[PDB]
Amino acid sequence: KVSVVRTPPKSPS
Amino acid sequence: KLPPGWEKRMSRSSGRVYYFNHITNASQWERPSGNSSSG
Repeated sequence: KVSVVRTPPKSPS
Repeated sequence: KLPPGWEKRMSRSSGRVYYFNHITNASQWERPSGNSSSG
């Protein structure tokens, strides 16, 4: 499986 | 030191990203915590 790296919420913009 | 089966990841544009578990396969932006008190 190919993937981006997943931060649990997101960055705040 | 940190736990068996990890890595520490870094950055995309502005300099952000921290940690990824290798044996599980999970990305995050923190350490595994790892600091005892009652347990």
